[PDB]
Amino acid sequence: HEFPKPEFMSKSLEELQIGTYANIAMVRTTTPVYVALGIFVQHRVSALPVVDEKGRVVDIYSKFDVINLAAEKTYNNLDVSVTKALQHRSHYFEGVLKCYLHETLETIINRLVEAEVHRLVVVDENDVVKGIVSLSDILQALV
Amino acid sequence: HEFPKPEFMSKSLEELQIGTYANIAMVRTTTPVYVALGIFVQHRVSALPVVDEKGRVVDIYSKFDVINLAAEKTYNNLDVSVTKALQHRSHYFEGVLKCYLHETLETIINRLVEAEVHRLVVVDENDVVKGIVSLSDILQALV
Ligand SMILES: Nc1ncnc2c1ncn2[C@@H]1O[C@H](COP(=O)(O)O)[C@@H](O)[C@H]1O
Ligand SMILES: Nc1ncnc2c1ncn2[C@@H]1O[C@H](COP(=O)(O)O)[C@@H](O)[C@H]1O
Repeated sequence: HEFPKPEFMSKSLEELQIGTYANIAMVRTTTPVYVALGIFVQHRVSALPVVDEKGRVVDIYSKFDVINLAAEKTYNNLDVSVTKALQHRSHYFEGVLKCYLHETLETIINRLVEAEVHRLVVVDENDVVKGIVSLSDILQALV
Repeated sequence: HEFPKPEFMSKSLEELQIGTYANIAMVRTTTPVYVALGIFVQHRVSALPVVDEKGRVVDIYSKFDVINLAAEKTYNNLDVSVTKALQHRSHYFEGVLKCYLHETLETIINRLVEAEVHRLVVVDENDVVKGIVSLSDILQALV
């Protein structure tokens, strides 16, 4: 009773039916942090894909990013774009932002662990949002 | 419209009424990972204080810790204690595990950001659990 079972690890996200693929809440690179703050508190989601003018995912903005902004010693207000979080980290260029439905659970779990991130955005061939896979999604499938 | 407002940052957790102080789900240092996995999926909480034989908090076990276990290349099963997560990180010795009600939001936010952790356990003078403060708790108060 290996954990995880090898047969699970070799299956794809699509095969295991892992992730959320409807009603995804997301923002734009030009969205102010106040908009994200309001979504997090009132809509109750943990992270928001951030898309460019073409609809392509370039970041994911999380509750922790807001707290990190709050801790900055320099003066900020909430009118700053969510892209200021990119000064702290680049999920995009580290290859720990996106995934595809055909990737295996082994690949997804290793990518999450590589950068200690808690979700990935599932995208299409144009880097447009199809869904989100979070640690909760993976745990549900493991049981 | 500084973010966060300085008057918020100077107030304590108790003053701002931030955190969960009832119905805290928690485990022991001798608890197997399978028990934690079942709590995470069925009880739907994000992290679990881990307490020793005296009831004192010595770690906090999170969904990410399970995923980190899953990614280990060595052979594991779920009968291993939750304390195996301590091979990867020590929240305790880094001083990023616990907090007190009288600490300021500035102190709490800086401690969360220091180690990039998403919650702290609120404890008493004996390191026994009183509650949990997570990023969601802090955001609710910021709005
Ligand atoms: N931006 C989002 N929009 C919709 N669902 C989301 C979003 N972020 C996470 N989820 C889903 O919310 C559930 C809980 O995720 P987690 O908050 O990370 O515990 C999972 O099924 C995620 O796939
Ligand atoms: N082990 C736990 N038992 C009870 N409440 C918890 C626990 N962990 C987190 N919470 C609370 O669950 C809510 C959502 O936290 P978060 O999952 O981190 O978004 C917050 O009000 C936390 O204080």
